[PDB]
Amino acid sequence: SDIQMTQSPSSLSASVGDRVTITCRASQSVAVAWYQQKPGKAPKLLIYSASSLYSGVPSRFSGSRSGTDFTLTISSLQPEDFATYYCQQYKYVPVTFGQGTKVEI
Amino acid sequence: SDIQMTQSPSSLSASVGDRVTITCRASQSVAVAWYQQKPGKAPKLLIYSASSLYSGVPSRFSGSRSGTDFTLTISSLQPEDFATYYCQQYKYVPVTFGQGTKVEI
Amino acid sequence: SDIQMTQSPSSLSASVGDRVTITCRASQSVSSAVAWYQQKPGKAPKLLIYSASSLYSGVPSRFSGSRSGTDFTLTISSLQPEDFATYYCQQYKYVPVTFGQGTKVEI
Amino acid sequence: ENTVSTSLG
Amino acid sequence: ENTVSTSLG
Amino acid sequence: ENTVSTSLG
Amino acid sequence: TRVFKKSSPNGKLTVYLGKRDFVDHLDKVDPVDGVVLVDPDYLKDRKVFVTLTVAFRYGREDCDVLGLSFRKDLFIANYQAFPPTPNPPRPPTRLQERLLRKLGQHAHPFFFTIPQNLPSSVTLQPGPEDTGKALGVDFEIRAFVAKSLEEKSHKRNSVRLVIRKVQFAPEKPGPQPSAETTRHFLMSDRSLHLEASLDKELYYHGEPLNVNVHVTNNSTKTVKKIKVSVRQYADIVLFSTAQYKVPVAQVEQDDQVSPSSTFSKVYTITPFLANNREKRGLALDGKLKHEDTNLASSTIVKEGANKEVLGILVSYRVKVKLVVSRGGDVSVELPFVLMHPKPH
Amino acid sequence: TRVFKKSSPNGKLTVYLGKRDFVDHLDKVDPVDGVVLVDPDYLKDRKVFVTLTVAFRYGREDCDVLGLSFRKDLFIANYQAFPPTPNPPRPPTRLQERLLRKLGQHAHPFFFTIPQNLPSSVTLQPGPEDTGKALGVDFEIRAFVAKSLEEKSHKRNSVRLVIRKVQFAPEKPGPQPSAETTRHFLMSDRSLHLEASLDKELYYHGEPLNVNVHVTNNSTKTVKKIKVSVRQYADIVLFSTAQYKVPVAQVEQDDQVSPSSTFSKVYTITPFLANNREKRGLALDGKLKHEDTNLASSTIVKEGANKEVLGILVSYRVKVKLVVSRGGDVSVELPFVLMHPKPH
Amino acid sequence: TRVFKKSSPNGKLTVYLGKRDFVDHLDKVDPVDGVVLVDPDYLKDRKVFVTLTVAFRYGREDCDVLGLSFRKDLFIANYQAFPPTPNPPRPPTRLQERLLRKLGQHAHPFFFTIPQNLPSSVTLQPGPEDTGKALGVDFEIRAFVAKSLEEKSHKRNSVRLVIRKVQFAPEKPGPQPSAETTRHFLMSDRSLHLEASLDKELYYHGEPLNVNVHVTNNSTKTVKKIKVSVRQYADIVLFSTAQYKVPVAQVEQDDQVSPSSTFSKVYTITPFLANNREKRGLALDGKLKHEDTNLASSTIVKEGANKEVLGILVSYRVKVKLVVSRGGDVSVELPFVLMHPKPH
Amino acid sequence: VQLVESGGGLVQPGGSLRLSCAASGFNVYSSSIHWVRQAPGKGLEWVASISSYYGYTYYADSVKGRFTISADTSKNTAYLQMNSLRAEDTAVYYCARSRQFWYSGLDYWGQGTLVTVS
Amino acid sequence: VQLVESGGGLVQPGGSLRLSCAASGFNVYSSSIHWVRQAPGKGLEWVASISSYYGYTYYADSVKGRFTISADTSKNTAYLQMNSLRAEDTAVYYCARSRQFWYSGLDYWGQGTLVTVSSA
Amino acid sequence: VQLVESGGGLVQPGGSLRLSCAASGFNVYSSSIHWVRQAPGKGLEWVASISSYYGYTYYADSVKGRFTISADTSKNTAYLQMNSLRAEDTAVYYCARSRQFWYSGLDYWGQGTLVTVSS
Repeated sequence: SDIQMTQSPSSLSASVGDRVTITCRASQSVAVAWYQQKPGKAPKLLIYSASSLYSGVPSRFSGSRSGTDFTLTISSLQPEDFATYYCQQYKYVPVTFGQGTKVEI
Repeated sequence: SDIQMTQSPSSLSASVGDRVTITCRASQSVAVAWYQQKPGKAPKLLIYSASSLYSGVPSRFSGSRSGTDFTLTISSLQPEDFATYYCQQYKYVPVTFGQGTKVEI
Repeated sequence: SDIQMTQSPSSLSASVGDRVTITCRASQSVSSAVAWYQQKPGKAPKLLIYSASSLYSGVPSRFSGSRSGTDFTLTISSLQPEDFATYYCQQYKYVPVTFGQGTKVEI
Repeated sequence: ENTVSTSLG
Repeated sequence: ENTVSTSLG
Repeated sequence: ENTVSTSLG
Repeated sequence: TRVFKKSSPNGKLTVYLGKRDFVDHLDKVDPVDGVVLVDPDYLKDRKVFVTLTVAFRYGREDCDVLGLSFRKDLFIANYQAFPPTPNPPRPPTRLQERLLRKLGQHAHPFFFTIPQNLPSSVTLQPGPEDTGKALGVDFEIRAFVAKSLEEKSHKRNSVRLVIRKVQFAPEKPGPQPSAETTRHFLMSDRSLHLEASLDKELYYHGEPLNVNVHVTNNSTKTVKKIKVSVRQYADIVLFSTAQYKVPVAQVEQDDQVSPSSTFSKVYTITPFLANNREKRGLALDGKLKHEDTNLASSTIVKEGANKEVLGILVSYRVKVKLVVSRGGDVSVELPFVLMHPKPH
Repeated sequence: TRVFKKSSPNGKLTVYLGKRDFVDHLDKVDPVDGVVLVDPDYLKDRKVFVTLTVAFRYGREDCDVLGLSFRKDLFIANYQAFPPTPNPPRPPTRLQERLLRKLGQHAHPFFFTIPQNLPSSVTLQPGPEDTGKALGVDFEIRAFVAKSLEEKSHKRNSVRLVIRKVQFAPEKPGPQPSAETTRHFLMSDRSLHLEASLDKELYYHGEPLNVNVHVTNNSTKTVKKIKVSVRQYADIVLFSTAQYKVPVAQVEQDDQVSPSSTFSKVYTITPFLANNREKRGLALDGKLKHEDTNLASSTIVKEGANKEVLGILVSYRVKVKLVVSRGGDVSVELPFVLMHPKPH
Repeated sequence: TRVFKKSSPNGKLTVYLGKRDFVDHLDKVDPVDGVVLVDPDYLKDRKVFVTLTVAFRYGREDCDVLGLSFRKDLFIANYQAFPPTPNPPRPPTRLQERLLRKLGQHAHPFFFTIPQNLPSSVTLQPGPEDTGKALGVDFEIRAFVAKSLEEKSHKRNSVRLVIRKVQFAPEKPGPQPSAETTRHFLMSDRSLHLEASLDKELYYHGEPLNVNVHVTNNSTKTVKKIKVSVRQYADIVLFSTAQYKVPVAQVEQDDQVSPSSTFSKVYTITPFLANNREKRGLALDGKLKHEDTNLASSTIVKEGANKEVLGILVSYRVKVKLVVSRGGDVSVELPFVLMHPKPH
Repeated sequence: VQLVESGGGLVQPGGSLRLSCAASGFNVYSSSIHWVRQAPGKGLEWVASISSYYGYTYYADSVKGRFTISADTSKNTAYLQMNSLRAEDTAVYYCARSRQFWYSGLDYWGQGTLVTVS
Repeated sequence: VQLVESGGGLVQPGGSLRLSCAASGFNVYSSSIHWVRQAPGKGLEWVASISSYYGYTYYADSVKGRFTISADTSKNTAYLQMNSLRAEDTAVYYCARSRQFWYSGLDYWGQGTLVTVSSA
Repeated sequence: VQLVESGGGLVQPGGSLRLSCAASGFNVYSSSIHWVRQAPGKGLEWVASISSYYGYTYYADSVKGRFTISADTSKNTAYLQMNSLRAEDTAVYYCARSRQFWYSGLDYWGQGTLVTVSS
């Protein structure tokens, strides 16, 4: 069946310099990519294969795997890192996206 | 073209316990079976392959081959051994039977 | 293209006992596949030399043939009194086979 | 019965 | 010419 | 090219 | 008793043989013994040689049909009939001595031994385009007169005889066939389980096969139909390990196994040749020349090191398959042997 | 990290592997490291054997009712998993020891080495008359338990795994392709010349090829058509050096080169699989089970020391053909390699 | 005289050969004598190697887009042209020394010897489905520049030359063919006798064959038709002895032989190529590249009964068959040899 | 093991009559079914045979075309469909069994059914 | 490397609209083209995909049969032909790119074009 | 060995004429038959040839389509069927023989038959 990809929390607020993390759990085992979208802009890829950092992405972004749960972590949250983050799988067709997580000040 | 099987005599008589032999001559070389028919009943096989005794029949019955001539021999005539005996070949289709030998009491 | 066999001279005259030669130039190379035929006046030609050097059986030894590149020559050591005739040069490397124009050897 | 994957820790 | 049988002694 | 003959003298 | 006699087309060379079919008891094959008769005045400096050969053959290439004819030897043996070699090994047997008594001193015994690893006689079924004959492995005895083994045969002073190597049903019954496979779904404990088994391990030719199948469909999926088949596996190892598999018998039953219900039934299936005439490549028993023969018996081999046999090995298995609805299928295979009973 | 795990149909024998594709960098091939898990109580003095085999297969044992399932071995290796053999190689790999720590004392490492003279994984495209699978060479890891190497050959107690041997694009660029042929008319000083070249020697899959042709038609004959194509050469040498060449991409232009003039153009041609589905015998990259793989990568070799690889070798060439009136045809062939870039 | 020459496409390596057809005299075949010309500077410490090879081939490197093109070697020989090998064979042939005088120090003699057992040049006729060339055995001479025989260099600096191995009619008359076969009847003493005999052992290409047949039909059965035919037997032996036989000429006469009557007649039959162009797999004489050639000449074999001739052997026989009512036909076969007369 | 014939009686000349030989105790594919008739006084005479394993049916020349033998393998039963009955077709008909593989005589016979034509 | 979307605007319900994603800087056979729409008040969602190398084309179940995506390999361009447009089809449409061989996510995205569906 | 041809005479322009060359002493499959005409004064000129072994017939460009050459094995005879006869077709026609394996010149020639064309 279609993969139900759920990420939490729906929103979180942290001042500049804090450490935040976003989780993502699939319906069944899956090949996970993370994208960051600024408001009014196209999404920009951050991590592919759930661990491999994309070229040009700052090293503060991190990705890890634990069974079916996937986590996106920012070690030191820069003043420009406030955006909406998405969680995607591409193991099976169709490819499903997460519901998003708005990181605010 | 069919094989003609002739057996002699047409009839014979022996009181009891006598030596009775019946010959059967094939027109062409042949795979010979001997059958005994009681009056008013179906025949039952006695010897197949012209020498192999059938299972369950008494050992007094015997058969032998000498070229294209086949012989059925009874060592001792039982009181119930009066019947008509038939000579058959099954080397070629159709199979042909003998004319019978009414062994009287 | 077609091969043109050019034979010279068109005619020659020599008394008995002389030595004559007849040449045959091929427009294109024929790989020594050249034959020479002799025709008496009012008669069928007779093969003399095949492969431009091999003398045909029965032909007298005075007839000679040689190859020099694309040029082929027919030579007679001594013109017998019956050796007057028209001689033709033929190639058979390519189809069609082309003949020479003839060389009338007179007495 | 089929090829799967394992953590290995 | 063909396989045929014969009587052993 | 291809095969061709020569004089050999 | 009787013996088989065949003579050369010129009539000056004749070979006598006791049997046409030689059996192997899984440990010793019947020795091939016989005598060869030749006119003493016909040969003065010539010698009589008898050769036993078993080979892959796609049609005999000594007959009169036009086309391709392959021949790959698998084993070759030679024997010097005349003049005699030292008598050992294998001094003359009772049959050989009786024949020598019968035709005097102008007959000469010849002896052969069939090695254990050699294959049996199997003939593949010809197709519509395989006119004349088809592929198969067969045994041959050739008696010829020549100065040397390498001398070319005249074909008019040589005689060829066809013999067979056959096997019969072992008297010791084997384990009862049985095999079960459980199809499981990752959603929950809704496993679908079926069990299939036979009543014995060895079946005679024409004897029906009774197979019992028990199905426990505990899932929401339903079984559309159940089919039971018997398939023949032929292994050809001439150069590379090829394999031909072909169904020799099938039975179809539209039996619906409702969800959360149990099913049990007994199926009767019998393989025979009347319905498998068109199946090209079907393995058949060894033929002498052209007579009709049944399906090839299973080529059974007793344990051992399993030496590489480069002939045709034929096996039989029963295939039970369930086609569950909306995707998926579960199947069971249980093998059995099939061969003739030992003659009395 | 992650590892691959497969278990026997019985569910008692399990083999662990770290990868599926093993790289061949022309000096070494990645060793097949792994451990196999088995409970000694089920063993009962039985021995566990792991065999690595690369074979020239056609079809498989997937219960597909069809014969001619050929199988030719190319290299066979064996390893006694239990009981342990002498130590060498002495140090178990980091993955091996990590797996042994994770699973306990019931797992046993097994080690393999792939010799340099072995081919890569190549699959030939099936035709309409083929089903299930087609010809191709592939690698296999098989784990089974038996007293000897041929004691328990039944499939219900063994686990078989499919692996791949792959090659990637060398980082050192090669010479720039170029080829010139002059069509001399052996009647006058008239001649025809043409030059073809490529911008690079190595191209990735899907990357377009830029070929430029320079024609100086100093002749009365007129060039009527220009053909540019890419061909794939598949050497299938197993016992006889058979070859199969097939055009994988073509581009045509009605470029009439006027007599006594000059011509220059650049052609772009890209080989892909969408237009080559029907071409039976086309070489494809080795598949795992059935998934789509691209066009076969060219099999590069070391600088010399050719050792007559017995598998399938695939190479690519670009052919430029000029169609001219009344004969005098001329063509040019220049080869190139096709590889995947090395992963980061 | 004349001498053949051929050069590499780069025009730097040239090989000279005095003949193209080498005749086999059944005790020794003509040695391959020639020289190879190459500038000593272009080599740059490279070595010039010349190899003689005869191989089964199904299509050469004809640039044909058709895929399959098999190749199986039968014999391989090598020779190091430059630098020179040790002295033997010490004396160069007169052709070799004359060529060296004509060309200078840049030419180097190379010598080859063809073993006795090698086959002749035979070409199988291509079928309608086959394009270009077809199966056949042919000889080849290749000259190339490399550091060693096994080096994979730029193979465009090589020259390939096709030569032929041929045989001619032996200069002696063989035994006159003749064969008799009497059809005996079991039902009585009646017997049908058939005789057939030729007039010569050897026939030239295009020469008619006269067959004398005498029939003594001393039986009630009536002969309905008499058929006289000539068949060609091709023995293709590369891995297994495969034989292909195809009729090349036939003549049919409705000559009914009445019961209790004698019949005698002479039939004239001539085998040629015009009527049988369509017969796929027909053995033809070895072609150089594509030129038309006649039916394959018979291959006489060494009188020492040598074996393992790994090639194609072609022979001819005349079959006379009598069509008898109610079946029971009788046939007679007469073998003859077809050759070319020895050139003058 | 038993064999039972059925379908006796009298049929006018030119008529027809079908006889059913119901077999029990043996398989129809491992055995061959043969029909033998015995005219009153005259000895035995083989008329027809069937081989279910190979699918072959054989008939005597005196009954070729008129008589047809068939077997239903579902219930192990053979039938002999006789057509164009003539006066010389009257006889006691026995259905007999023999081993399909390597025939060794007609070991099993039926009790026989009398057929009359007049 | 760039991707440009064109063909926005408003379409009445039941209408149709085709958008062209003009690709540049990469080959159409070495990469795959995907269309991802983002409805206002809703995250991303995959719509359709095309693989020019294998000649394959995939659609989400909500656009199956309704939408069609094709690529013009000559000029490195892809099009998405929408038919039977409904009120739920309004979104900002991005045409994305992934590596054809062993895709590692949608690395390159277009600037995005707005598609609106209403009864206007 | 002999070669006799017959069928001469005069034919009006545009007509047709068939000439038969009867061959004796040699087989038709081991030899090739050629027709060579010689115009009065002008030298020899090849016309047509037939090879019964390969079943191939060749014609000169001046007679292509117009002339047809054929032979039958039974009588060991060849024919030249000439159609659309023109004024330049007049010549003395010789039928010549050549060896099939292999061509070594036209060794045997016919007696020579005369063909005339005029109005």
